[PDB]
Amino acid sequence: RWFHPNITGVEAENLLLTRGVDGSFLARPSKSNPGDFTLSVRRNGAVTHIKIQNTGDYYDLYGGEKFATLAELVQYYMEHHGQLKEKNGDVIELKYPLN
Amino acid sequence: LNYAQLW
Repeated sequence: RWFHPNITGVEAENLLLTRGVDGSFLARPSKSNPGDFTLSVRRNGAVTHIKIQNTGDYYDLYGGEKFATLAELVQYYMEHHGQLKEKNGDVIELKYPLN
Repeated sequence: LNYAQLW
């Protein structure tokens, strides 16, 4: 249950900062793209947000590996800890689903 | 909210 249909970006930061640990993550509805999803991830005591693209033919992170479903995208990044990297090259790790 | 820029 990393998938939280009910909450906003702000509420996701609050949840991760108070009930999560570094590595905690969840997925939630995107505000800036109605109908789409976003990952909210805690690292070093702060929260980063990562938009998930759904083109209708696959899901991806606006780049990188393509997936048929959102659960398979989440699974792949929980299994491949080095593959999710910033512009400046630091890794964002999806370690612990926040249920 | 801080949105990461990837790659």
